Amino acid sequence: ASGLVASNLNLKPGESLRVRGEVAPDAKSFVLNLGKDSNNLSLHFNPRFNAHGDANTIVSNSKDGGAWGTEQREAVFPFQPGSVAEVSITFDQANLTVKLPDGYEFKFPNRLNLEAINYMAADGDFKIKSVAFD
Amino acid sequence: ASGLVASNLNLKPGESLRVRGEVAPDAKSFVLNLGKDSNNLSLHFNPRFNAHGDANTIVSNSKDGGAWGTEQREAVFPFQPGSVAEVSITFDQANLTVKLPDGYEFKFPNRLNLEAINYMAADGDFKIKSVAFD
Ligand SMILES: OC[C@H]1O[C@@H](O[C@H]2[C@H](O)[C@@H](O)[C@H](O)O[C@@H]2CO)[C@H](O)[C@@H](O)[C@H]1O
Repeated sequence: ASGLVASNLNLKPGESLRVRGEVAPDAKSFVLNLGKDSNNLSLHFNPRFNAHGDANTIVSNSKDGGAWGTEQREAVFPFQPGSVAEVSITFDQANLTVKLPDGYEFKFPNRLNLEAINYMAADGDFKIKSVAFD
Repeated sequence: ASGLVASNLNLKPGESLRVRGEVAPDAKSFVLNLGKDSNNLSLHFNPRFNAHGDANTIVSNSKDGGAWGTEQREAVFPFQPGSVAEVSITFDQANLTVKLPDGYEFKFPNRLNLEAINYMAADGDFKIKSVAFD
């Protein structure tokens, strides 16, 4: 990926990942990917400030064998350009749980039926400051 | 080895990398590698409890183009199996500065003179719990 890439994570069901970073000042959006590898993603977390027709909307999706799944969009957008963003993601067998900066939480189905998350990657618009595992 | 592996870290001169991890309860030693890739390590940080003929000794080395350099041993050992340990690493063109769990810090020559440190890898005896950039 463009930003920080972490592998061999072996994040098991019930375990979580907390990521804090800085969103590019001139970023139309940023990405945090979680999955098995670059082509198999359980969660493509993509807050869009202004991209692909989306204005301030969180878009989430899966990627199987390189093929994008069906997108999911949220009703809140607790992110501000050129600022710090902290998200926590919990992996579980049925669903991944995402907790946002405003306290809002949502779930995304574990479509790939992964037994663990071994891959994480941020793009060029999200500069990671810290990553923690509980 | 089998621990967490990170790439595209983009650690720049003067920037601090804080790594906190769990030292395996049965560990005879553990490793934290930092550099460009598996064949080019600015720092092979290897605390040894009882391994390779050494006892409770911190051994550091570099690896350039695959070749191991001259090992450096520290005069203190603030580590123990089955416990959490945090180390901080910073660097300039001349040396890398490594700060240990108790506040003790030493310098290791920057033998590879990399523009930035982009790779990190822990072995099976050091379970990384957190990585932070300052
Ligand atoms: O699904 C994530 C994926 O979206 C791509 O953009 C989509 C867009 O979201 C959708 O509204 C449109 O119909 O198709 C586009 C092409 O897939 C992004 O380009 C890609 O980066 C991902 O973010």
